[PDB]
Amino acid sequence: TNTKGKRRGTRYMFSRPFRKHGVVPLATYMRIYKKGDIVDIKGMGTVQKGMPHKCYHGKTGRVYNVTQHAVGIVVNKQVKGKILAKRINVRIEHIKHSKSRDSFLKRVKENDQKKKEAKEKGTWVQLKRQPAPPREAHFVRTNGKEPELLEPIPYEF
Amino acid sequence: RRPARCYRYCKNKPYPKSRFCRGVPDAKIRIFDLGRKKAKVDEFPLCGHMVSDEYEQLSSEALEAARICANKYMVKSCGKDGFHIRVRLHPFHVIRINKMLSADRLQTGMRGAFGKPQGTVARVHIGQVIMSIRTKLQNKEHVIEALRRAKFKFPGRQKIHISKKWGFTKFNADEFEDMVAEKRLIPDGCGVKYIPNRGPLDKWRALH
Amino acid sequence: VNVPKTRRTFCKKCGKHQPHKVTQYKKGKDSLYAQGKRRYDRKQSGYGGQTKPIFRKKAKTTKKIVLRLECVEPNCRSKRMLAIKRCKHFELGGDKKRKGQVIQF
RNA sequence: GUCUACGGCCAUACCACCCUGAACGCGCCCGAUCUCGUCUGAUCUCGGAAGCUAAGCAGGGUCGGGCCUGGUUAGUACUUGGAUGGGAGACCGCCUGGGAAUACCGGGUGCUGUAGGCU
RNA sequence: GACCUGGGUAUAGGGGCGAAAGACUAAUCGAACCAUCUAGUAGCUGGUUCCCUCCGAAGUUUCCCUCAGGAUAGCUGGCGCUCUCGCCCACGCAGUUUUAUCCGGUAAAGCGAAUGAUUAGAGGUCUUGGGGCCGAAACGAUCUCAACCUAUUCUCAAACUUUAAAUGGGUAAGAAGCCCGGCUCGCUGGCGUGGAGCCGGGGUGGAAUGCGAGUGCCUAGUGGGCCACUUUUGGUAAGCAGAACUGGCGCUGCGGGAUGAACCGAACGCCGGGUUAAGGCGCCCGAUGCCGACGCUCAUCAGACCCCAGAAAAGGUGUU
RNA sequence: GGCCCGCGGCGGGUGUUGACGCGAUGUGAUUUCUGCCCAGUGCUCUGAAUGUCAAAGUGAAGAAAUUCAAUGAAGCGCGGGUAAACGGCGGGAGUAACUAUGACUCUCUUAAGGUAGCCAAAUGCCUCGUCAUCUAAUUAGUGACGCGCAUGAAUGGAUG
RNA sequence: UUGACUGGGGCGGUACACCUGUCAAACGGUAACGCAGGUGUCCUAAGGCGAGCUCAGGGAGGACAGAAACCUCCCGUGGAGCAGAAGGGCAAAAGCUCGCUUGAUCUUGAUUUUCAGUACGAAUACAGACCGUGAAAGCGGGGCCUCACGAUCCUUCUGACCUUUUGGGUUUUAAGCAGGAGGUGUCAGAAAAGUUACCACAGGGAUAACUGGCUUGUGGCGGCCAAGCGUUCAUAGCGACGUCGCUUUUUGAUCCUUCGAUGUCGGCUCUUCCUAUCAUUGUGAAGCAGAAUUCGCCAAGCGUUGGAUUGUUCACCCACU
RNA sequence: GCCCGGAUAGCUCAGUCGGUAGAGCAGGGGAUUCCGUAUCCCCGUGUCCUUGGUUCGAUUCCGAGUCCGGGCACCA
RNA sequence: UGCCCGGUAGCCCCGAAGGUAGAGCAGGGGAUUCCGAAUCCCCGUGUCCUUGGUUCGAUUCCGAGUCCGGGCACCA
RNA sequence: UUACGGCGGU
Ligand SMILES: [Mg+2]
Ligand SMILES: [Mg+2]
Ligand SMILES: [Mg+2]
Ligand SMILES: [Mg+2]
Ligand SMILES: [Mg+2]
Ligand SMILES: [Mg+2]
Ligand SMILES: [Mg+2]
Ligand SMILES: [Mg+2]
Ligand SMILES: [Mg+2]
Ligand SMILES: [Zn+2]
Repeated sequence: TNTKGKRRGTRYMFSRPFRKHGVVPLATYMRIYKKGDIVDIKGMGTVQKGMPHKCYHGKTGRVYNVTQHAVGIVVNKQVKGKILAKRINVRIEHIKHSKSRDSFLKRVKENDQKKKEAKEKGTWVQLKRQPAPPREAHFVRTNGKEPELLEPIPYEF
Repeated sequence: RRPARCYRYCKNKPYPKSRFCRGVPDAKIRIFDLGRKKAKVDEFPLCGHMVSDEYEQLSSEALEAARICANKYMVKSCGKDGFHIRVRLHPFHVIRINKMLSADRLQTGMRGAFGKPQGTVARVHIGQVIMSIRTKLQNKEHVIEALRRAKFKFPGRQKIHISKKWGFTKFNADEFEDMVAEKRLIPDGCGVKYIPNRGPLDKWRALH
Repeated sequence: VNVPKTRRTFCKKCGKHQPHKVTQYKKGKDSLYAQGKRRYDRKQSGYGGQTKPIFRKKAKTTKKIVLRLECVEPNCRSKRMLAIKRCKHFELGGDKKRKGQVIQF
């Protein structure tokens, strides 16, 4: 029916976006991937040698293996009724650093040190984050003028 | 040719004449402007549109009978070369025919059911103009009656709307003469070429 | 497909790259007294007729041509096999083509 | 205040035309005996240092064209969920939450890394 | 008379006999009858015997001479087991939101942006294609259609696209985390470099809400599905064929839709009192037998309540 | 000996028979004709003319199993015959002094290209063919016609 | 013994193994005998590396020379090429030309894709040899990527100074071990012609041939608009180009009911119903003088025949009315 | 009432190599012969079916309409 | 699956084994005849299905590698 | 051995 081919539904997603064709920027290769670095997968279209599949494009995994030109990444794949820890070799052009934990890594760094500021100063700063609370009972001011009377416009085509 | 009840309401995704179709006959409309096409902008100030009320398909063949019905009427009172009729929507949607019994069950059943091209229709949206004529301001009542006779050849519902613009342009007719006068608009035939104040200054020296 | 008369490849008997003679392989004489021929000749004997399937519904028109690589350096004399993706027309030493012809069909 | 060598981000850096360029540099340049390469010392390679900022290059300019950024367009077009809503239908309005795109208008026009020299 | 018949006689089952019809062969013949092998085989029909309690499906994946069937995974039940809460913090998890951070090319929009279609005029001129003349003849001299270009303008695209939503998808939101000290390496290599590993030490309150989890074995039934929102393919359409998401029916009674598989409420142990939902309240038929409010409408075919069971264009000095 | 039966026998049937016989087919009285094709399929016949072709036997190599070579029965292949054997009997080009047609000429396929007769027949789709006749009226009937989907010569043709 | 799929089966086709764009509803997945196509190859270079170069096109020039030869300059973001079907990719390049080469070699595992999370096939990242190229970094273990292929059993060849050939030795032979090939296109892989009107059995409304039901293309019957027809004059009567419905007396589409059976064409016979009215009753309008006709209205009360041909419904003809 | 090739002078017909519209019958005019037959030669006659597209080039290629003939034909 | 044969001018066919490419047909011309018809002669017409190989050059001579047409064998 | 034709009227 449906031609179960590798690289099948990627008429658009294995393409360079627009006016970013040509040869690749070189700081793509001067990235440092250690074990446990959380990386996400976005397969390009210029390098043919190590593009993953159309199931990992847009997903995020974690580096378990580092070699000369590629990186082993352990991702989760939704197959029918269970998800599977799967491990793929992907060349280094197709990935980047996930910034999803990098806004967690600030608030473990500036949270551990602000904890020990309350031990020298003596308070209960409550360093845990809260959601957006309901708005405070504030006070609006119509100083000078009076409010504007608006009304719905008539219908004209 | 089947009735237009069969080929009405926009059901299929649009299927135009391309290298994938390759078997489509010609549309019965081939000319689209039929008044005095050569006129300038100030020669016909007002215009009057007919505007669709519903989202349907008008056939290429119905647009033929409508513009003949309006060009015939407006040479009778407004006279030959005293108007400029323009039919605005163009037929690009190719309808298909499942031409069976080509009295027998013998050809197929519904087996190979994708049909052959049979005509062209124009998909029209709610609020989209179909025809548009422009005349003198003295001939305003003949605009409505020409569009009134034309709407009996269309399915569905259409309303006739006397516009707020200057002819077939996009600028309002109240301040058109106020603003073509000094510099901002130049007339090029039956249209208006808006000039901004942001080009090279050399063409501003070419103006004045 | 044109693959030449000589070829420098790896031979396992010494463990080097060194040249070879490459020729087309043929299937060889189907010998009697093999185990599945000694079995087939006693099963097919007697009454009963044809006793194992004779295949007739042939579909492929080519064969994977294989080459025998004979190691050329003396006192080795060690052969092997190597395959190529299948082809219809198989030349061995036929005049390496130049890219400046005047083809003229 | 700039340049050279090597770079990063890859048009706010491009393209067309036009003005200016102290000093070091980069170039144009002047030559084929060797190295080398050609139909051709044009290119490439090699020896120079009489000239010249003419060009490239660098700065600036253009109611410039692109590009970048923001207004309008527009709470519009679409859309999540909802109704024993409307309508013969096609479609529409409301409730609940999100929410664009062009024309049109304006503002911008390379930023910096390491090493070295002029000023 | 190639006549009709009695009795005797011969021909016996893949055989007989036939002026031929596959006729006849003991009411049996396109292969007799009788007994046996034999309770022959059947992916196909029909049937399959007491009660109560508790849990509770599937019509989909892949392979098969597979398509009326099986093997396989899913869904199911039974058996447990490992533990957690019993009495300034849950080990953990989630068909959820938030906080960030990625991903995507559909709706829309766009084509005075590329590809592909497409209408109209304007302006300009190298020209040829063709006309108009000064004329033996002279790219000596003067116009028109076209073509070409330039700036605009009308209309589009499942297999076009700069731009680009809503819904959606992934990850992260701590003790397996953070920091420090040292030492192994045959890997890497200007370098007490780099990276892994190992040992030791230091500080636990790290979004909202809800909830007890983890784990193994054995395993039946199922493998024809059907309907409705919304999204969509073929078709003129279909109570038509085929998908997507969710809910239902099948397996499910009850109240309302007169009637009913699927609509609207709502899910069920056996009762008493109270209240409601959807829907109603002339009389069948419980409830307006309210001194209900405001209008619209007269039909010689009135109208009358989701799905749902009857109507369009057009028209009316009928009334509002 | 031919044609047959038969598990078996030189056992039986035709056969107490002998070519005016027995056995096997086809067509179907009489009268009258039975045209053309041996390529195909059969059948048949012949010469160490000859390709392919099994065992057994012959020769070689070998320790032997074995291997190899040579030689060559019928059959098929090759050549002839045969259609009262099964069957087949289409096209295409030129060509007559009106057009039309083709007595004539020449080709292909594959051997030959439907002769004499007969027909909308129990065989003709179109078709209720056309014309005549019969009836007031005829998809009927009969008689004619004849590039006859797809007539035709012991598949017997036409008669009577 | 006589494949399967199949809007019944047959004929056809391959939707039976595989690839591209779409469908597909912005992760992935997703159907139809849905759309547009392709595949059973080809290549010692079209593989590998390195170097140099720039393409399609257009302009302006140059003996013949012209739309098309070659030479030169300029512009030229890919508008060309990359074997081929498409899509993606590519510019001191993955293209074009040249110079060396065989990494299209040897070997163990891991992983991805299809997926049951099995296999083949294809692919990816390594690791260990041995090589090629380049000044070198590097790149290379086939084709720029997405397709281009195949189990067990058997055969055959190759490999080690290998194991077993049964009481022990020697030698042929035979069997093993490891991996290439000889295939199963119905492509997870049986060894395969019909016919049955003489037929039979087990079934199936999962499945055709009737009626019915939904639908109404097609048939039939109407409405609207009105350029023209009608001497004049759109509308007495018509009416093109359109366009909106109705009906289920036609034909189809469908496959819901019926296969442990609903007796299947036509004629005869007889009854009742419908109106979309041929006649008759009462009317209105004409391009209605009369007569004869036509178009409408209330209207189904009452009538709507006799025959030749044909099984015919239908058709056609004679005659009455 | 579905499909395959054709639309061309008075007719009829081939070729319309992507570059002309040319055989031939009918008429015209000659020549021929004592005169005619036949003959032989020359002249006439092409929207190359209609429109749109593809190059100093299309009747010719590509496919739209119209027309003309020639045809796929199940069990029930 | 190996054995056994055959491959040409524009179409059939001669040989041919070590020494040249030849009967007929068709085309184009002559000649013959008072003239046609028949007839006779001449031209033009050839990598022999294509890659090699000793001798002495070479389609052959030679058997090989190749493609068209035909042989009797049969285990995935 | 092969040798077939010769427009009409004058
Ligand atoms: Mg030199
Ligand atoms: Mg030199
Ligand atoms: Mg120089
Ligand atoms: Mg300078
Ligand atoms: Mg300067
Ligand atoms: Mg500047
Ligand atoms: Mg600007
Ligand atoms: Mg919604
Ligand atoms: Mg609801
Ligand atoms: Zn060796």
